Amino acid sequence: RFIQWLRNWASGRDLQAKLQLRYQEISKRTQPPPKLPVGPSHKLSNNYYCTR
Amino acid sequence: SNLIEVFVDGQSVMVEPGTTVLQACEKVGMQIPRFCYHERLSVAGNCRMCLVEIEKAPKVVAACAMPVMKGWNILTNSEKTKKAREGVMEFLLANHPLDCPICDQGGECDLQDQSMMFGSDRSRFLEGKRAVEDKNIGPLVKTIMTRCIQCTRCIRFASEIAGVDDLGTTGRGNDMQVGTYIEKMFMSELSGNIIDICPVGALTSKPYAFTARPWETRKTESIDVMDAVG
Ligand code: SF4
Ligand code: SF4
Ligand code: FES
Repeated sequence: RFIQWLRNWASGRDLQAKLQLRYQEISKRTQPPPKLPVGPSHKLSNNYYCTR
Repeated sequence: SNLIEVFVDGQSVMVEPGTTVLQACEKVGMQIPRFCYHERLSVAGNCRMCLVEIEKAPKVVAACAMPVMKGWNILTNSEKTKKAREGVMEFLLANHPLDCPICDQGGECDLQDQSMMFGSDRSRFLEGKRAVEDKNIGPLVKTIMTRCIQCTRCIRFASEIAGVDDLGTTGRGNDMQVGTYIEKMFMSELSGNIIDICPVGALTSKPYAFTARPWETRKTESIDVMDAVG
């Protein structure tokens, strides 16, 4: 349209990096339930005080 | 004269010939953990928490009930003593329920000021936790006999200073209990003064029961006047 290219003659032409993320391709939600790994020598039979 | 220099962590001190390892190590400004012991009581040893690795010996002894021979090296912090003070205070922290939101000695129990400093980090038990029942004795001693880590400290007090022969030990092995077999009440002079001696919050005060936690008070010393001895 004719109001479009006047934005494209002024200050270059971007058309994609809008100042809103309000449109699509903003991350909406995330589904899965989380579970945390328990790693750093939390286990037994060697993990043992007076060493740490 | 009448002394032995014992190198407590390689440092000389002269005790009487016939004192204890506990009083020797407490003389030089140290604390070994104390469960089955009291100065104002007799001496037993059935908690087995004080365990020091004595030098020139493969074994470990307990500092409650043994004399001190010619001058040893009482190696307090070792790489084996901490394999013992971790060791004993992992068992007795298992067969015990999850109280202290509601345990009325919740700011001063000796499973709570030993368990940060000494001992382990997590648990591996992982199910069990026997649960005995309680009773009532008098209208002064709020009574949860579940917790009751059987340190035999209230028990000897019946044979000690308060001469009322009332309590005993009922049971064998894992299942023993502390309370009176029959439902005889226990009340005389000094009868409310057991709830200081019980080192965990298994015994507590009946009127005080659910009021406030002990980190909010302001301790100010004074004297009571209801008798002539002060
Ligand atoms: S009242 Fe509890 S802590 Fe005190 S001596 Fe008896 S069993 Fe041990
Ligand atoms: S008496 Fe000791 S073990 Fe019992 S709830 Fe209080 S701190 Fe925990
Ligand atoms: S502290 Fe009483 S026996 Fe070790």
